[PDB]
Amino acid sequence: DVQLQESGPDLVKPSQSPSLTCTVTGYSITSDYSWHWIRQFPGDKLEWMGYIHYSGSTNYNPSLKSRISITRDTSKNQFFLQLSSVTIEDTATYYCARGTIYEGSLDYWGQGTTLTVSSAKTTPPSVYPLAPGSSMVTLGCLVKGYFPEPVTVTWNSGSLSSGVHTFPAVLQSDLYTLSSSVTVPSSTWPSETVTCNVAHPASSTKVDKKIVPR
Amino acid sequence: CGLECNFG
Amino acid sequence: DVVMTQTPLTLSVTIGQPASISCKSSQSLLYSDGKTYLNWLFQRPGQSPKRLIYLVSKLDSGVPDRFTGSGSGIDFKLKISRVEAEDLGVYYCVQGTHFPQTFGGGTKLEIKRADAAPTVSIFPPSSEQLTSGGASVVCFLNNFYPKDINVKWKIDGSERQNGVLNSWTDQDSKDSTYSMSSTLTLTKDEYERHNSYTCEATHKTSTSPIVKSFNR
Repeated sequence: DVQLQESGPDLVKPSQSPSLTCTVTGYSITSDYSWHWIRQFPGDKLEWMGYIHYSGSTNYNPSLKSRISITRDTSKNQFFLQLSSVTIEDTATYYCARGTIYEGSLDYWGQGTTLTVSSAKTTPPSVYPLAPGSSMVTLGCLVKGYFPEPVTVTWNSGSLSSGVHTFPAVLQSDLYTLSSSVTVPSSTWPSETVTCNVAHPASSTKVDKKIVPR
Repeated sequence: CGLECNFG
Repeated sequence: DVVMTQTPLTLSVTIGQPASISCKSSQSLLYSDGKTYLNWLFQRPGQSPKRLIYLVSKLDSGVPDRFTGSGSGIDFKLKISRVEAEDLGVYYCVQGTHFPQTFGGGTKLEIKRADAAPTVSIFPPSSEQLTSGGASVVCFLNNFYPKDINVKWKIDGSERQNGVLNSWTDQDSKDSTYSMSSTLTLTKDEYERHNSYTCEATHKTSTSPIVKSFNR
């Protein structure tokens, strides 16, 4: 078939000018179609950015006419998206696509690349235990103030997955914070040891926090 | 312009 | 830019039942060449998009016949005869007629489930956190349906508004439920200034809020 793969930097600092690459295999970017870029913001809002025609012609979204540019390399069979003087609002998942003028649509999509824009420094998380005061018992784990993503949260080194609810990270002051809960039998708590396992490979940190009754 | 400025 | 309005925002469906997503445009999508360039896009969470329909009603290669598209001028409609698990995700109506190319907001397609009351768990800030000078109270709202929910933080019987941050899970692959995490972050100075901390959740399962508290 025809497939498209996106590549580039995951993380970029504001006011910089990064570039994404779309590698295409199974068809020549020089024969017929148009070749597009689309971004998906948080909230999953999608915006068409522009395209490079098989002839080499380009056209962009009027709201991005001057801030961006699209180029191509015929020898490598690749096309590029050039961001310029980037901001944190440019944080999105960037997709490349093939487009038909006959069908007026994008027929093939790539598995996009997430490009996050932040000035925050690589900081490891603080790991906090959550225990109740006074049937089933729910314990918790708070990972506070880490950058960048991802974080791996595990319960009992990988032994518990049945009651585990791990929540998406939310932004504090330029820093990420996620929660995880685990619901267990009262016969196993505090009778047996329950440990929250946290890893943040970006800062190269592994923290284990055993929950203790209050 | 429409369709052509979208794919043309 | 032609605005594309989808109806509804979220759609609840029992497996095997029919469903309909409507799309309305601010301008007619009929082009001067006599064609209407409206397309339907499908996407699962974490997965990339995929074209489902193009030109109003033409199905893509692997698309099952259970999907049908219709409409003209400004009104368009995607219908599923019977919904399978492989259909769960968000659907977008996308137009290619006018410059620039625009997408609809999206319609969330979720499984219809029996009403579920949230399991509420409240947690005082850890001793370890207080040693840093920071203090955050965590309230867990687990296993509830539907996802329509409002949490309220109450300090000594008064509403707290600033410093609260919320996080939602997607629908569970197992029991088709939702879960929510709510945190209230303050300073140690402020946390030790008050005695009773409560989180109040408002759901459809009860006309009265579900209150979970702790005193210092």
